Order: sequence, then structure tokens, then C-alpha cells
Amino acid sequence: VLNRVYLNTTLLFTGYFPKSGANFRDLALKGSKYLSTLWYKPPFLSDFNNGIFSKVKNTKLYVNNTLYSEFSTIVIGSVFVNTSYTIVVQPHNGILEITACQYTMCEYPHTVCKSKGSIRNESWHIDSSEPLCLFKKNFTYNVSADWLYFHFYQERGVFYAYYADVGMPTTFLFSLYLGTILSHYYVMPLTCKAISSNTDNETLEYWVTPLSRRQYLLNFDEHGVITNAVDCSSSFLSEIQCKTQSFA
Amino acid sequence: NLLYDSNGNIIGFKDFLTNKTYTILPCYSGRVSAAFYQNSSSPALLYRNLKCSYVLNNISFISQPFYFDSYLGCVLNAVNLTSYSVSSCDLRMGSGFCIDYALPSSGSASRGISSPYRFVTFEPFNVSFVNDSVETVGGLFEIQIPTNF
Amino acid sequence: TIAGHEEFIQTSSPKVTIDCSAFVCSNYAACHDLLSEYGTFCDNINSILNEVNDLLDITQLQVANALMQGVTLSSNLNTNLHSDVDNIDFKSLLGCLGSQCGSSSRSLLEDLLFNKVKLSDVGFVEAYNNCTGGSEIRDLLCVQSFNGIKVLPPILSETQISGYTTAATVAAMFPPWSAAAGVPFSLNVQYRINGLGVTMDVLNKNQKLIANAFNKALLSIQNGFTATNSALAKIQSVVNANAQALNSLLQQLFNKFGAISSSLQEILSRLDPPEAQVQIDRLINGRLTALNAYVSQQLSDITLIKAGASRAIEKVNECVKSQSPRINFCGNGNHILSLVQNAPYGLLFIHFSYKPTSFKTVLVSPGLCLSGDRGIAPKQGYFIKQNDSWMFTGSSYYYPEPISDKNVVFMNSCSVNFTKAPFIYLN
Amino acid sequence: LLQQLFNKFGAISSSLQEILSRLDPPEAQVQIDRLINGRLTALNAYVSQQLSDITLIKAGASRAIEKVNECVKSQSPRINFCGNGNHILSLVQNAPYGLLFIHFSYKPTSFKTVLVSPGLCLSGDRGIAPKQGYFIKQNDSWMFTGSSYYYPEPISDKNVVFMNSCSVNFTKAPFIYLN
Amino acid sequence: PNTGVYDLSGFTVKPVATVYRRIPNLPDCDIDNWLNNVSVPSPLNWERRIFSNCNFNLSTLLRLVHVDSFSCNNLDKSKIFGSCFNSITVDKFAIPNRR
Ligand SMILES: *[C@@H]1O[C@H](CO)[C@@H](O[C@@H]2O[C@H](CO)[C@@H](O)[C@H](O)[C@H]2NC(C)=O)[C@H](O)[C@H]1NC(C)=O
Ligand SMILES: *[C@@H]1O[C@H](CO)[C@@H](O[C@@H]2O[C@H](CO)[C@@H](O)[C@H](O)[C@H]2NC(C)=O)[C@H](O)[C@H]1NC(C)=O
Ligand SMILES: *[C@@H]1O[C@H](CO)[C@@H](O[C@@H]2O[C@H](CO)[C@@H](O)[C@H](O)[C@H]2NC(C)=O)[C@H](O)[C@H]1NC(C)=O
Ligand SMILES: *[C@@H]1O[C@H](CO)[C@@H](O[C@@H]2O[C@H](CO)[C@@H](O)[C@H](O)[C@H]2NC(C)=O)[C@H](O)[C@H]1NC(C)=O
Ligand SMILES: *[C@@H]1O[C@H](CO)[C@@H](O)[C@H](O)[C@H]1NC(C)=O
Ligand SMILES: *[C@@H]1O[C@H](CO)[C@@H](O)[C@H](O)[C@H]1NC(C)=O
Ligand SMILES: *[C@@H]1O[C@H](CO)[C@@H](O)[C@H](O)[C@H]1NC(C)=O
Ligand SMILES: *[C@@H]1O[C@H](CO)[C@@H](O)[C@H](O)[C@H]1NC(C)=O
Ligand SMILES: *[C@@H]1O[C@H](CO)[C@@H](O)[C@H](O)[C@H]1NC(C)=O
Ligand SMILES: *[C@@H]1O[C@H](CO)[C@@H](O)[C@H](O)[C@H]1NC(C)=O
Ligand SMILES: *[C@@H]1O[C@H](CO)[C@@H](O)[C@H](O)[C@H]1NC(C)=O
Ligand SMILES: *[C@@H]1O[C@H](CO)[C@@H](O)[C@H](O)[C@H]1NC(C)=O
Ligand SMILES: *[C@@H]1O[C@H](CO)[C@@H](O)[C@H](O)[C@H]1NC(C)=O
Ligand SMILES: *[C@@H]1O[C@H](CO)[C@@H](O)[C@H](O)[C@H]1NC(C)=O
Ligand SMILES: *[C@@H]1O[C@H](CO)[C@@H](O)[C@H](O)[C@H]1NC(C)=O
Ligand SMILES: *[C@@H]1O[C@H](CO)[C@@H](O)[C@H](O)[C@H]1NC(C)=O
Repeated sequence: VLNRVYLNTTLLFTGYFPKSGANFRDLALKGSKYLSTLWYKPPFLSDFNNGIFSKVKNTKLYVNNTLYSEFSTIVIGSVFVNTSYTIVVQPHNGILEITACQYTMCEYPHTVCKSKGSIRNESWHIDSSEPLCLFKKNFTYNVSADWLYFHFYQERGVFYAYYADVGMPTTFLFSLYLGTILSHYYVMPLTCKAISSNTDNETLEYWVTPLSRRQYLLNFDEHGVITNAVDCSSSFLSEIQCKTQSFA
Repeated sequence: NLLYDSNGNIIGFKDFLTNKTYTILPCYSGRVSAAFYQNSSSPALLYRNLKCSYVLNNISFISQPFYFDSYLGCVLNAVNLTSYSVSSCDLRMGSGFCIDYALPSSGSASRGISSPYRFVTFEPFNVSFVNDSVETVGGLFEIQIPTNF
Repeated sequence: TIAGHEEFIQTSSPKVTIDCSAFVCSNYAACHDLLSEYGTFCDNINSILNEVNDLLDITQLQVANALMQGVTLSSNLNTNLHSDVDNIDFKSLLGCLGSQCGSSSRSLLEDLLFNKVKLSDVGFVEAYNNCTGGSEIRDLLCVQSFNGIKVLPPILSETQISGYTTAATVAAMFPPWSAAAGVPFSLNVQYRINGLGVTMDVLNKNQKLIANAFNKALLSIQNGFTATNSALAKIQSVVNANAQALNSLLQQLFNKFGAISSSLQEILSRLDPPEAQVQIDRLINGRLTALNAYVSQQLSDITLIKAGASRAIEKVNECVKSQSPRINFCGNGNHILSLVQNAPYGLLFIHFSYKPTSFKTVLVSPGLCLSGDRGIAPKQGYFIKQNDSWMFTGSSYYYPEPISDKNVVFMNSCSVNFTKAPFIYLN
Repeated sequence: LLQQLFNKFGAISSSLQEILSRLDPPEAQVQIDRLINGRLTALNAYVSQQLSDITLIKAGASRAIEKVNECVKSQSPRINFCGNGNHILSLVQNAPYGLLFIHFSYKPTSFKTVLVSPGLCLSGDRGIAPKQGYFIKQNDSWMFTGSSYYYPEPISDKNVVFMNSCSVNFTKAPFIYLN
Repeated sequence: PNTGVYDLSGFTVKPVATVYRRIPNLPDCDIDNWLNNVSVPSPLNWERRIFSNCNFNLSTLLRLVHVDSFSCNNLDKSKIFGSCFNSITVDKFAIPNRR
């Protein structure tokens, strides 16, 4: 919660949360040379209703005993043209570049792993004119982290973003007034040379679940860290847990 | 910068200017007990669970010549006489204590300026006692038998 | 052998007093001005709770009157010296009595019971003493008492009730014997056992086993208040019920009742006087409703507590101070006697009883028709045939003895299903 | 209860006569509703008080029926039920909203100090116990006295209960073979 | 009055002083410069500015723009004067005549 600290207590709190007992969905794609057009279809091009929660694997490539962090970039928007704004979250090996602009997006976009470069060139937009941008910022993340976590949602025309690189609960990154309604997202394929099983045995993972406004019971320990949570409408045990405001 | 509890109050903070951390507690709130006997000019007053130091320094600055500390709290306008016992009490203060009233008489008018209220002990029930032994005196027991009725 | 078991009866409860305008309108002047035009709503709530607390004090003095009615003690009695009679040790049952101790103690059975209960009557006082600071940071009792909810002490302290029960327990032991029918404790034990069908020869020859069984049952009573005792759960349900009622009453100060906020500070820092009134009115109505419902519940619980206190007074009168000819009143049949000890918000009775262990199968007759067409029936026993002679045995111990007029009740006629026994003109 | 007809309950007046002479029918209903709710709440609270007092009245009436049945109309072998112990009998009279019971009791005035025994061990190792009273030693001879009046008298078979053994702390007395 | 024990109404310990904290040397919100900006939007593409981490007052704001009417809702005007807020969102557009 925003600038509040809670200490050794349970709290009944309604927020933009996932649903306990639902499914994730690994929407990461890898390629080498060819790009199938069904990679860009409404199985993969999903819906952004209230938001998404997403769990991201940080693939750690190696060149010359030097670490390189890599994962897939995500693009959020409504029509993905240059009359509407689209949000792009893209990593650059320890630097998370987040931009909200009027991009002229390619039909079959992708990115390219920079440590061991690929066959193709990185091409998700073509814009030599530097379009209008509501937001442009650079954040820095832990390179040695295994898992990254992202909350992305919208509320009353405003887009909100939370993130975590150390631990599972997230903290607030940025908000942005748009005035419009975003309706789709898409995780892009990261085209690489050496990630598969004949190489060093690495994997792309990008798991997405939907978000909705709902009530949890949260458990804050003595240092104020969220340690446990229960969705109040997932089972009968969770109903007992929320009506007693207890975990046991 | 703000510490909360589950009911939604602020219970502590950290200063933006000095980076110092503080907790917050509420200010003291309570009432007074007044033991009042009829046709008197003032009641006797009890501050329950409070010291008289706190009472004179933080509650009232008015004139009170008589005050002492008791197990029940701070007593103003009464005399500490808890060595003396009373079996019928109409101002019973709790946990075995009483407020007694005794105005100075015509002939029994002690010239020392005091309060007519005393703070005494409440003890309503008793046993009867005898002056006989508790063991056998040569095998036989000592006992008290009625001779008239 | 002699069995023993304990039983808690509840005679009181914590005395809650409530400051009504402090609960509804804590410090804020606009709220108090609005509460003044509700009339006599707060005075009625205060009056009902004062009536309940007067009833609690009346019943406390009635229990104390039952414990002290008609007991005469030796003025030489000093329980630092006198704690044993007839090889039965009453040391853990008595507090202090005597003009060289100073009546400022409990017995250790009372101390074991009173240390597992934190919020007793002295625990409330010494907890409210710590509310100028919290004594670490905070406590729930201080938040309650700053919002106008306090627990008052009872009008008698608990060391006075412990002195009452100490004098009652010691009136059974020592030579006035005002609670043991004017005869000593071991004599009264033998007469109450003999009145069940057990002959006096067995009880004269098994006196030390009776004393050791008493001490064994007492020591197993003392080492038994360990996390599964049902009387301890009975005692702690009282404290947990009081704490849940007061915490759920304090949680009513955080409902909105249809307003914009549950805080008067927030409404008075955001709105105008013609607009803050409409919001303060709903909080007033909701908090007064919660107080009214709490007051109705306390009114119906004091009647249950008075029924329990009247049962405890009857048990002190007819089980502890004397022993009735009522069967299955205290205990269960084969009841011998009772003792009483002071418990948090009530009394604890110890019932001692007769317990058989081994058996023997006897063929018995309920009556003998003698020559002359007369009859005899056994007086709390049966007729048995031992070595082809008719004999008497009591119904609760196997012991044959000669048929005399002290075992029988005569009849000038005889019943039809009496056994004919013409050989009998014995003693 | 009658004082609740002069509370405002947060309205403009406590009188329906004043409210109905100042306001229109749609506007007066808001004021009347507050009076109606407050007065019904006051009646419900009165009814709760009466419901709680009738339980204490029924308990006291059942105790009075017990005392009529077992202290006035007969006398039970219970001790400390009527009166205090040393109780003799009761009479009953009619009182406003109840009964008046008059309990009569044996009250001792003057007392005496005696040395008593609780039971004798006779020869043959038989034993006698006193029947509601004590064995006292008068003129160096064992006698019986009842417990609530000092009157020495012969040890007979109507003052005792008999035992074929004698307890260990009893007093040995071989000089008794008396009536 | 009769002989009795009376429990009187409640006292609170009176506050001695005030602690007052504000952040010094913050910028000016300049709500008048955006309110009196030249380019005025229609109601269809109405504009928003967020003002945070600054200092404002309503006196200069109401004597620098030419006020026809200043009404408030769920707040009172005199409650704004010493206040602090997390942000202020100001939307602006021009008013059509018939609407
Ligand atoms: C965020 O950081 C990235 C990486 O440090 C910056 O990207 C580089 O910017 C320089 C300067 O324009 C370019 O010459 C490089 O080609 C960029 N790198 C890549 C991989 O494209 C980026 O400019 C930073 N963002 C901001 C807003 O400063
Ligand atoms: C209180 O702590 C903050 C930490 O956030 C201090 O702010 C830092 O100040 C130093 C030197 O002034 C800068 O190098 C840092 O960049 C500041 N941190 C941030 C996040 O801006 C602040 O100086 C401390 N105040 C006092 C009085 O010690
Ligand atoms: C009034 O608003 C306009 C925009 O509606 C401001 O125009 C900006 O001016 C700055 C230079 O001062 C440029 O860098 C921006 O790119 C302009 N924005 C646009 C959208 O054109 C104008 O400056 C404002 N007036 C004042 C006095 O500040
Ligand atoms: C109220 O706000 C005005 C600005 O709208 C403040 O006026 C500024 O005052 C400082 C010194 O007081 C000057 O240096 C600035 O040039 C002023 N700006 C303008 C636009 O006039 C004013 O100070 C504020 N009121 C108070 C009491 O501080
Ligand atoms: C943890 O919470 C419990 C709540 O019952 C509290 O008693 C305990 O003091 C807390 N621990 C710390 C370190 O604050
Ligand atoms: C890795 O090391 C080799 C040998 O030193 C060097 O030729 C190569 O350029 C290095 N890779 C990069 C990306 O610099
Ligand atoms: C990628 O771009 C570089 C420079 O523009 C060019 O040399 C290379 O051939 C390009 N690759 C493809 C597949 O077009
Ligand atoms: C996060 O970064 C710190 C310092 O850069 C490092 O000590 C820590 O191990 C990192 N977290 C993980 C999960 O590697
Ligand atoms: C990748 O996994 C296979 C397991 O089938 C193993 O044989 C191979 O050596 C692994 N290679 C690397 C670089 O880990
Ligand atoms: C004392 O009070 C009574 C009220 O019952 C009153 O009648 C009487 O006059 C008073 N006496 C004095 C001396 O004031
Ligand atoms: C009141 O008197 C008793 C007995 O004289 C004494 O023990 C007690 O300390 C006195 N109270 C105070 C506050 O001195
Ligand atoms: C015992 O209590 C009674 C209560 O009426 C009292 O009158 C009596 O004086 C007390 N006994 C002693 C020795 O003080
Ligand atoms: C009565 O008791 C006193 C001490 O309380 C004692 O001195 C006196 O001898 C006793 N009287 C008799 C007759 O025993
Ligand atoms: C008993 O008391 C009465 C009345 O005082 C008196 O006349 C009578 O002589 C007394 N009897 C004895 C035996 O003292
Ligand atoms: C008998 O009396 C003596 C004292 O005279 C006592 O020591 C002993 O314990 C008593 N025994 C029994 C069984 O009562
Ligand atoms: C009250 O506080 C003191 C010290 O602050 C502590 O020793 C005592 O045990 C506390 N008592 C209770 C009942 O909290």
C-alpha cells in the first residue's frame, strides 16, 4: 500500500489481484529465422480488461564469463497504430526502458538477443521522426535476479505499474494519465541464436494471469513484509479464514 | 513515511526533514467519581487508577489542600483513615473501601481544618469468637454449651 | 476407596460501566451540541447499567452471608500452626487466619487457580494503572477506557472472599465444629459412610486408608489444573466472553453507518456546519443503537448469573455447612461431603465420594418369615445364607454379621414371597 | 417511560401538534418518522426490562412456594433452608406483592464451658457413640448431655448408637455396664 | 440531592502546544498560468493537469483569474486554506452557451 507500513498483523484489503486457483499462460516465443503468422493471433494477442499480473523469467546468457540478462518485451495498447498511444516495456540488460508513444508498429514484430546476436534485425517499429510521447523513462533492475514480477492495470483513465525483482510482493513504479481505454496486450517473440537445447539449455518464460478488484487477507510480519495472502472467495477454507480474519 | 494499524489510524511517522522516527499515543481521557453525602457543601473526589502527581500536574491547577494516593486511585477532599473499619456503608468505593461522613459537632469541634469525609475500610461480615482451646486437653475437648434460652 | 472431583459455579461477572457521551461524541464540541437534543438517551443507558451493578453487589453480599452464617471460631486459631486433623492435611485449603499473621493471603489452591487467569478483579486494576503510557506502547484496555468503557472493581475484594471461605473450611476441623454437625471430621466421615450400607467394624479397622485416600484425592485435585480441566475451561469462558463483548463494542466506533467516514475528526476537517450535521447524525444514531443492544444483553445475562448464585448458596448451606438427607443433590449418590474454595467470579466445590473397587456375587433374600407367622426385613441390607445359617450383610460392603434387632424391621404378619425360615429365633 | 414523549430524537420539535401546524404533509413525515422510531425504540426497551424482571419474580415466587410447603405447612429435615439453623417453625402473612414469613428460632442466652468426649470404648472392646450430644464427666462418672442445653443425665440405650468395635482415639471406660 | 456516588462527565487532558511541519522552498504551482493560458480546449478534448509537490493559495488564484462563480462539493472553501493534499487535478474546457 502506497506510503503505509503495517506491522505484525492481518489486514483485509481490496485491490487489483489475481484469482487463486486460476491459470497462468506461458506466452513467450522463441525463433531463429522464420516467423509463423499464427504467432500473432488472438490465442496470443490477449485481452487487457482491468489488468494483468505477470511472472517473468530472467534468462542469464554468458559471453566471456560475463552475465547478460534477457527476456521478452511486452506491448500494451488498443489498436497499435500511430493515432493511438501504445506502451512498450523493453529490457536492455539491467535497464528497463518504458515508453508510451504513438508508435508505427510492425505487423510481425520481434526483438533480438544482444549478447549472441541473431540472424534477423530487431524490428518492432519504423519511426525516424521521433513521435509524440506521453512518457519516457529508464529504471534499473537487479541483473542477478531469477524472477521478475509485474502488475499492470488501469483505473479511471490512469495506467498503473508495479514491479518486483527481489521477492514476490511488488512496489509502485509509475502511473500515467491517458484518458483512453487499453484493450489488448502482446508479448513479443525474442529471436536468438543460442538459447535452445542444442546450445546451453536455456528457456524463455513469460506467464500472464488476469487481474480484477477483489478482497484478500494479507499477513504482514514484524519487518512489514507481506508473507502470506488468501483470496476470500476461492474455497470454503478461505471463507473460514476471511470471516475469522485468521490464517489458522 | 507513515505507520498504520488495521483499523486505519496513524500510530507513527518518520520526519521528511530530519529522518527521525516517532510513535503516537492518544491523550488521556477519563471521568471522576464523586462520593457525596447529603447537606454538604462539596463532594469527595476519586480519580480512578491515577497518581496524584499526574492529577496536580496535568489535570487540575485549582486549590486542593487534601489529597492522597490509594489502591483505587487519587483521593481528593477526604481523610486517609483506612485503619478503621465500618460494617454498614452507603458510599462504597470498590474493592473493600468506604467513604464515611462525620461533621465536627458542637462540643466535638476539633479546630484543625479538615474534611468531614473519611476514607475507611468496608467489612460487613464477621465470625463469633470463643476463648477455648483448639486441641484435646487430656483427651477431652473444651466446648460452650447453652444453659438458658 | 474415596474419590474426589471439583466443580465451578459462577456467582458474578465483571461490572462494566459506560460513559455514553464519551463513547458517542468523544471530545468534539459539535457532536456534543447535537447529542444534547436527543433528550434522555444516555441517562437511561447509565441507569440500566447501574441497576445491573447493584444486583451484582447484592448477590455478592448474599454469597458472603452464606459463608459466614453461624460459624464460631476459637480465638486461639492460627493456621500457621493448625493445618492437620486426624492424618488429613488441609494445608493447601486454608489462607491466613489468626491475630499474628495478618489476613493478606490466599490458599495455594486459590493461587494456582488465580495465576492462570490474568484478567481477574485485581488484574483489571493493575492493568488500568499502566494506561498512562501503555507500559510498553499500548493495550486494548486503555483504548477501551479512553473511549468510555471501564470495568469497575467489585465492592468486596477477593482476599475478603478468601478469608470467608477459609473460616468456612476451618469451622469443620476444630472443636466448636460448627460445620461438621458438632462432631469431629473423621467421626463425621465415618457416620456419613456408615449411612450408605457400610458397617462400622470395617470403618474402625480401615481408618488410615480413609485418611490416605482423602490426601491422595486432594493432591490429585491440586496437580490437575493442566490445560484439559473442565472447570478451568468453565472459568476462562467467562473472561473470554467479557473480552469478546467489549472488543466487539469497541469495533462499533469504526463503522460508518452510512456516513462518509467513521471519524469525527475527518468530517469536522472537511465540511461546513450545515453539512457536517447530517453526517454526524448518522454516527450518533448507529452508536446509540449499539449501546442499547449491549445494555439489553447485559440485562438478560444477569438473570442467569443470579440463578447460578442461588444454586451456589444452596450448596454452601446444605452440602458444605451441613449434609442433607437429599440424595443426588451434591455429587452422585455415595456422596460423603464437600469443601468450598474461592475461584475467579465464583466458587469451586470439592465433592468427596465413596467408590467401590472389587465385587463378589452373592445370593440374597429381601425377607424372612419366621414361625408364629411373623416377618423380618433387613434395615439397609440383605439377608444371605452363609454355611446354612441366615445372616445379614449391608448393601454396600460384603460383611456377614448376626441378625439382631438393629439390622431388621419386624412385622406381625409376613409377605407371601418371604422365604420360610423356622429355625430362627436367634439374637 | 413517559419522559420519552418530550425528547426530540433529532427533529425540530417533540410535539406532533407543533409539527402539524408548521409543515406540509411531505415535509412533516421526515420529522414524524424520527419521533415514531424513537418512541418505538423506547417501548421495546421497556418491554425488554419487563421481560427481564418477570424472571426474577418467577424465581422468587418459586422460592416462596417452597417455603410455604416445607416450613409453614410442614417442616423438612433440611437445615439452613428456612431461617438460619436453630429454626423452629414459620408462619405466613399476606404482604403487598408478596408474602411475609415469620421465622421462630431457638436463641441461647447464657453459656457454659464443659469438657466433652465424642465416644466411649466399653469392655468387650465395644463402642458407644452419643446420639446428638456429648459424653461429659460429672462427679467422676460418664453422663450424656444434649448439645443445645446443658443437662447431665444417665447414659442409656436411647442416648447412644452401638458398635461392636471402638475407634482408636475413643475414650476407654470399663466401669460402664449401666442401663 | 441525595446521598450517593455520582460518575461525572469526561475530561480530556488539554493540549499544551502545536507541532507544525511543512516542506520549505517548494516551487509555485502556477495554476493561474495554465488557467490563463491562451489556447483553450473544447469540452470534447478537455485538458488535465496534475499539480503535486508545490505551494498554492486560493486568494491570488481567485484575484488573478476573473471569477464568475466558485462552488464546492464534498468540501468547504474555508477548509482548503491551511491544507495539504497529495495532488490536485485541474480539468479545464470552454463552456458552450446553450449548454
Ligand atoms: C535508457 O538506457 C538505454 C541504455 O543505456 C539508452 O539507450 C541508448 O541510448 C543511446 C543514446 O541515444 C543510443 O546511442 C543507444 O543506441 C541506446 N541503446 C540501445 C540498446 O538502443 C536510452 O537512451 C535510455 N533512455 C533515456 C530516456 O535516456
Ligand atoms: C534523509 O534520508 C534521505 C534518503 O532518502 C536523504 O536524501 C539523500 O541525501 C543525500 C545527500 O543529501 C543524497 O546524496 C541522496 O541522493 C538523497 N537520497 C534521495 C533518495 O534523494 C536525506 O539527506 C536525509 N536527511 C537527513 C537530514 O539526513
Ligand atoms: C500555453 O500552453 C501552450 C501549450 O498549450 C504552451 O506551449 C508550449 O510552449 C513551450 C515553450 O514555452 C514549448 O516547448 C512546448 O512544446 C509548447 N507546447 C505545445 C503543445 O505547443 C505555452 O507555452 C503556454 N503558455 C505559457 C505562457 O507558458
Ligand atoms: C500566494 O500565491 C502567490 C502566487 O500566486 C504568491 O505570490 C508570490 O510571492 C512571492 C513572495 O511572497 C513573490 O516572490 C512571487 O513573485 C509572487 N508570485 C506572484 C505570481 O505574485 C504569494 O506569496 C502567496 N501567498 C503567501 C501568503 O505566501
Ligand atoms: C507479532 O504480533 C503479535 C500479535 O499478537 C505481537 O504480540 C508481537 O509482539 C508481534 N511481534 C513483534 C516483534 O512486534
Ligand atoms: C570474447 O573473448 C574473445 C577472446 O578474447 C574475443 O575475441 C571476443 O571479441 C569477446 N567477445 C566480445 C563480445 O567482446
Ligand atoms: C540488418 O541491418 C544491417 C545494417 O542496416 C545490415 O547490414 C544487415 O544485412 C541487416 N539484416 C537483414 C536481415 O536485413
Ligand atoms: C540484488 O542485488 C544485490 C546487489 O546488487 C545482490 O546482493 C542480490 O543478490 C540481488 N538479488 C538476487 C536475487 O540475486
Ligand atoms: C543440455 O542438456 C542435455 C540433456 O539431454 C545434456 O546432455 C547437455 O550436455 C546439456 N548441455 C549444456 C550446455 O548444459
Ligand atoms: C438536610 O437535608 C434534609 C433533606 O432531607 C433537609 O430537610 C434538612 O433541612 C437539611 N438540614 C440542614 C441543616 O440543612
Ligand atoms: C493511610 O493510613 C494507613 C494506616 O495508617 C497507611 O498504611 C497508609 O499508608 C496511609 N495512606 C497514605 C497515602 O499514606
Ligand atoms: C464483627 O462485625 C460486626 C458487624 O455488625 C461488628 O458489629 C462487630 O463489631 C465486629 N467484631 C469486632 C470484634 O469488631
Ligand atoms: C480470654 O482470652 C484472653 C486473651 O484474649 C486471655 O488472656 C484470657 O486468659 C482468656 N480467658 C479465659 C477465661 O481463658
Ligand atoms: C433463665 O433465664 C430466665 C430469665 O432471665 C430466669 O428467670 C431463669 O432463672 C434462668 N434459668 C437458669 C437455669 O439460669
Ligand atoms: C488421634 O488423636 C491424636 C492426638 O490425641 C492424633 O495425633 C492422631 O492423629 C489421631 N488419630 C486419628 C486417626 O484421628
Ligand atoms: C504494568 O507496568 C509495569 C512496568 O511498566 C510492569 O512491571 C507491570 O507488570 C505491568 N502490569 C500490567 C498488569 O500490565
